[PDB]
Amino acid sequence: ENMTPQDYIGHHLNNLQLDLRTFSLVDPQNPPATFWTINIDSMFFSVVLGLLFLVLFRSVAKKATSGVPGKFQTAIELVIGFVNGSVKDMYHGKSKLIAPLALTIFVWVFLMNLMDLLPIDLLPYIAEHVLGLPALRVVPSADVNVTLSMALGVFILILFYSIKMKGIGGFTKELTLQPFNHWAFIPVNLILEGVSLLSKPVSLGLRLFGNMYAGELIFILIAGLLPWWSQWILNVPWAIFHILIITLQAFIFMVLTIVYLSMASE
Amino acid sequence: NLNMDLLYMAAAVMMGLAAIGAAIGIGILGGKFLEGAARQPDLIPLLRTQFFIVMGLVDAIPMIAVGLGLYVMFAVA
Amino acid sequence: NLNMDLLYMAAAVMMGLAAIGAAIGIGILGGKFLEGAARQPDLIPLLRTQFFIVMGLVDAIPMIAVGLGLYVMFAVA
Amino acid sequence: NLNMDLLYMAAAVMMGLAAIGAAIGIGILGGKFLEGAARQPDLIPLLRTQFFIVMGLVDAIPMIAVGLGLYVMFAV
Amino acid sequence: NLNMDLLYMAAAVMMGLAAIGAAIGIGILGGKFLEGAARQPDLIPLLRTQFFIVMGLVDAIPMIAVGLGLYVMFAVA
Amino acid sequence: NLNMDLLYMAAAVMMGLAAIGAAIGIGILGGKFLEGAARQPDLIPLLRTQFFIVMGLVDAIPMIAVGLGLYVMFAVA
Amino acid sequence: NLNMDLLYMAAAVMMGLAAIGAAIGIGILGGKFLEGAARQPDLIPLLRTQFFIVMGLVDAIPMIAVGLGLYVMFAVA
Amino acid sequence: NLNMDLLYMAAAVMMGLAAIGAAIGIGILGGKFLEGAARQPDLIPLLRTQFFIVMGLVDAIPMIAVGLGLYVMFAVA
Amino acid sequence: NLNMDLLYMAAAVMMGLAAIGAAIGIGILGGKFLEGAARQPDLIPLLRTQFFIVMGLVDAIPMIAVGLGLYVMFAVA
Amino acid sequence: NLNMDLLYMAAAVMMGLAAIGAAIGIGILGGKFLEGAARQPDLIPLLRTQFFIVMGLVDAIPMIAVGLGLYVMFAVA
Amino acid sequence: NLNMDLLYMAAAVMMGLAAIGAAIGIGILGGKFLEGAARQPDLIPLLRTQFFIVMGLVDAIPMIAVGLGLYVMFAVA
Amino acid sequence: TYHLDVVSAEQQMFSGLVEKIQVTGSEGELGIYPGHAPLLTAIKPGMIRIVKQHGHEEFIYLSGGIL
Amino acid sequence: MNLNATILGQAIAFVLFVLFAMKYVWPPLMAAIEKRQKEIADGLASAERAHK
Amino acid sequence: MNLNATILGQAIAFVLFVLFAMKYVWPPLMAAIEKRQKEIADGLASAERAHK
Repeated sequence: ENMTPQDYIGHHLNNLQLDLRTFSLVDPQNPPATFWTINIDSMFFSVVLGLLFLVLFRSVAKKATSGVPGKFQTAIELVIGFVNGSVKDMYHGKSKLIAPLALTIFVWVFLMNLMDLLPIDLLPYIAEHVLGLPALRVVPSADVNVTLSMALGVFILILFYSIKMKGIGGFTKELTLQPFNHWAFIPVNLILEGVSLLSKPVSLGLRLFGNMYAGELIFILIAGLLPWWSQWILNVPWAIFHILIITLQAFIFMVLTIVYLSMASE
Repeated sequence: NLNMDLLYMAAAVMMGLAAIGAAIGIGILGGKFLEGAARQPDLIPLLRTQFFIVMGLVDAIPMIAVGLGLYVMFAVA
Repeated sequence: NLNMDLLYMAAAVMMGLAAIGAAIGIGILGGKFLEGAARQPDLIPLLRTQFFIVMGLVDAIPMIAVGLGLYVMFAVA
Repeated sequence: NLNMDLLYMAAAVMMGLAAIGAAIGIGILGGKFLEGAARQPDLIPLLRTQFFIVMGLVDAIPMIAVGLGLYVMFAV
Repeated sequence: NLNMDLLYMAAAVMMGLAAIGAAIGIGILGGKFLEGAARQPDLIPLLRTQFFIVMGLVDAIPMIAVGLGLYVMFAVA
Repeated sequence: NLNMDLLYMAAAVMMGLAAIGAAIGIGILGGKFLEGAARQPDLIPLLRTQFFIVMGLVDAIPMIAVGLGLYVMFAVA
Repeated sequence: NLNMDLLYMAAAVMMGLAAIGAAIGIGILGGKFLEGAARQPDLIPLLRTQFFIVMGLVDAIPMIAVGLGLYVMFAVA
Repeated sequence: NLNMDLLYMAAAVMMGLAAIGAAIGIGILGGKFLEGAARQPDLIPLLRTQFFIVMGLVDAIPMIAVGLGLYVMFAVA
Repeated sequence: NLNMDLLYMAAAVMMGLAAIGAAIGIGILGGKFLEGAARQPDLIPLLRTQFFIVMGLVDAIPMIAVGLGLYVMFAVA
Repeated sequence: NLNMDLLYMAAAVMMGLAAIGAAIGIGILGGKFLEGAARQPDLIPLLRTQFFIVMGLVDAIPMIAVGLGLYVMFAVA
Repeated sequence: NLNMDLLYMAAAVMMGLAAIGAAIGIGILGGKFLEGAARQPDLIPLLRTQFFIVMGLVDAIPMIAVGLGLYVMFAVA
Repeated sequence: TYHLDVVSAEQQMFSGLVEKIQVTGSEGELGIYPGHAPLLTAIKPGMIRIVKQHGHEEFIYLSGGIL
Repeated sequence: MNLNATILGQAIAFVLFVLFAMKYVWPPLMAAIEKRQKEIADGLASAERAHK
Repeated sequence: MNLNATILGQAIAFVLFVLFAMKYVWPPLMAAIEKRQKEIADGLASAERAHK
């Protein structure tokens, strides 16, 4: 096998795009130019983990009992209580949407990030040697597309609530009078509030993206640049430390979404 | 050509400075958080709430910078 | 040609400096907000109002800096 | 030619250092302001008057620098 | 043409460092003034003047560099 | 070829700035942690819990810079 | 001709460093003076006397620097 | 030549910034450690255990920067 | 030749950095001195004696750097 | 020739940085030492022991940053 | 042309950085010493003994730098 | 306005509502307006300025105490 | 890296998981807890009148 | 390189990490679930007792 490590590390950074116009796999060596080339594996493990989440939760939502609950029920109601506390802390409106949105964000991002704890070569080995697929990397959160997708959902939600609760009048007021309060400054204020608004979802998405992209990239390097008898001593401590990052980057996405919406309405 | 010479240095500047900023800011804020906790436990959850509220704003510009660094270092070069 | 590689480097320096400034300034501010909160939590909402007020003042310049960084990096390319 | 790229560089240096200065200065000032306002929550408006007054002096040279940076990046 | 370019840099560095020194130097100073204000609202008229009297000294040199920076930026071209 | 030395220079700057940021942030946070421990010696493990939580935030960017610097230093070269 | 060009940057850096040094030092000193003034108004003139006494020591090395900067900007222009 | 020359500049900057980081961080941390000790000295062994816990976390990244500086000097020659 | 200018730059850096350091160290020291003075207005001569004692230890190295900068500008250059 | 006349610059930068890192790191640490001592002056020999315990950790990295500067000056250059 | 100028530059950076470090470290230590003095006006002798003790450690490596900068400019060049 | 009590171990020295006071705290002079955040300090011997509601100033001599 | 129409497709994948949760997961799970909490509260009310 | 050796290197670290999790991460979660089940058992025993 002609694996120069610097090219082994090259393969691993390659997604499996589906060229919609030809409805065909985009080969790694030449990348076609277009906006119409779905990343199949990243969306694939996105929807699979989301389905697993909603299935496992329906497996209790339809069977839960207000008695002494089963060991499996206990965990989901624990997560429910944690999330509900988080929401009831920072938010007081009536809207039904917030709490399930937060639950989905938390669990879904937690599982996506958790993907990265799987040994790096396992599924890429299987998927090409068994199924002949030319490229595979199996962490959904590690691509700008998924993270900016979620963040630009949250962005539209922010705009929606900020209208629904204080209308175009108050919204144009806030977009002009803060910070300096004098009508003369409004030409400047329009820009600064603009950036301070647009930045929030961008900042969210890019935080999650960067953290997980670097988490993945470390594992790639460690496995591709060291001998068998040494990879463990650096891969283990990295993964131990990475548990905390895979947790926090889901928790903070949840909390910041809650905060941005609760601040937009209230 | 020279682009893949200079742009790596550009990315390195961007990311090193972003790291300085984010690490120092979070250090200061978390330090005040901890000295708040020890002064009065039973507030740890409330102060942790407010700590995350504030931390969300600290990371904004550093995270934009890190994102653009990755973009240039991988998308363009 | 030779122009672009320096235009990227200049965006890098500009945005890295903007990042350090915004991050450390907002951290310094949030530290005092938190230590004020820990001594008397019931005032939390009033303090948070004052904090979200002043945070825009601190945020004023850095966002201009990053806006022009993006302008240089993409609109002028 | 070798010319314009260096002008963008000078403008970027000016405006980055302006960002550092203005952000850190107003951070310090606003921190002391918040602690003062937590101390005397009745006099918040008067302390806000003082805060804005001295903040005007903070941002002076940074605003001059930002003006010159926009000038150099556009007017030349 | 040759001679113009590098002087716009020298103009920058002078105003760049002058901006940081002035802004932070006055930020530190104004901070203690506000601490004094909150301890003695009855002395604001007094401390306001002592602030200015000291404020003039700190930003003396920045004012100089800003002047000469403008000079080189326009007069020396 | 002139292509390579720039890479090690860039990796060096990245990891130097990252080391500064992470070390100083963790020092600040840990110092406040130790004063808290001095005030509440029987709570030490809970404060350690919060300390590790916040340090996971602090080390966010510096570890990004470490990886990318290492990638440039070996995966590009 | 570069002698006619670099020597503007030389004075630039001299004056910039001098400006930062003087501004920061006098800011710190004036802040410690002001916070005493707020607390001990009956001492104001004595403290201000001591303040000028000490500030005379701050500007000395910065004034050496600014004089040589101007010398280079005009005498050996 | 130059291919074998700049390497020393890079390794120097790397280990110098690593040294600054480690020194400043451990200094702040040890200063707070001594403050805690001096307030209640009987606790010194426990606080020393906590200090030696935190110190490795401070030293984590600076030491990898140092290792890579050593590598660049000797192994990359 | 060209070389006659660079020594101006070496002196400029070697002297501006000493200006920074001397001004800031003396600023910190004088600030703590003025604090002690505001507390103990009956002791100011003793405190001020000791202040000069340690201020002489502070500003020593700056003077070495300043002398070398003067030598390089006027004697060598 | 550059192949050695520029190795001095590398050795300069390295131990120049290492000097400020080691200086301030002990400066901060030494500060809290004198502060504790003056509160409980009879306790100095115990605290003075702890000061040396950690002082060795502060200078660990700076010392090797000095050695490698000299080694560059005399073993390679 | 590429020999002599650069040695002055290497010495310049060595000594500028050493000056920053020595100045600010001794300034911090002296400030703490002076507040100790203001609190225990009887123990100035003991506190100053310890101040000189530790200051001996602070200024070691900065002088290791200064002497070598001199060696460069006067022995080598 | 807020309510103020100046009390000794032996007798009550003052009571009633006040607009503000100025006190020479141990760590420096000080002034308490309504809503002031909770604070505790010793005070040096000397006069304490009161301005009773409707602006009626008066000085009470305190030999020291705790505020 | 590269922006892709995947960003659009993930918006489709996202919203549905919100609605299916909102309707078929969250309220049914809130009831499960709150009914037990109500039972324990009325337990305390019985305990009150028991001695009263 | 041989891709074989890389996967052989990965497996070792993976198993070591799994054991670390098994003896430092899973136990406290089972303990928290135990504690919540315990608390609910106590609460509902206390409720039926109060009715009686």
